[PDB]
Amino acid sequence: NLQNIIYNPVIPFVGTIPDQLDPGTLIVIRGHVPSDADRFQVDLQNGSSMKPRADVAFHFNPRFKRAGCIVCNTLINEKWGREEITYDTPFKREKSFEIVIMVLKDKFQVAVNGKHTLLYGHRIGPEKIDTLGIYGKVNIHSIGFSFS
Ligand SMILES: OC[C@H]1O[C@@H](O[C@H]2[C@H](O)[C@@H](O)[C@H](O)O[C@@H]2CO)[C@H](O)[C@@H](O)[C@H]1O
Repeated sequence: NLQNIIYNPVIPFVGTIPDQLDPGTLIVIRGHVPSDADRFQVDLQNGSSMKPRADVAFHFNPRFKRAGCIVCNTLINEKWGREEITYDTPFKREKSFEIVIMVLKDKFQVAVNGKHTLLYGHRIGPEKIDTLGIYGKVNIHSIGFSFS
């Protein structure tokens, strides 16, 4: 029902993904936003190079300034594509969360706490994702996977 569970990873976290992100796969991330968070991001990456920065197939970036939002994008050759902004964000400072990223054939479907949050169409074949990055101001209790 969940495997390869990592507990209380230090952030910034970079970790190799166990198996392939095929349709049906779930990535489950449970955590808590620190009272002073400005933003954090979950990146599904092709590799872990820092300079040059590895490509990010799916950058999921809750931001907490202003009214707060979530920005989703794809980084290729150190350049960002078209941003998809979601203004209805379930993330709050000092509040805990469960993020479920479901890999569908055509898109990612993201729900927080069991409620649908956003969709993001595949720009890179998800089969090429091999690394999970979590950066910014966030406390992660656990990361887990349920493949296929
Ligand atoms: O697109 C993801 C990418 O955004 C960068 O910041 C953008 C910002 O999202 C945009 O709304 C503002 O108007 O311009 C900035 C120019 O890049 C981030 O710096 C980056 O971390 C990613 O989150």
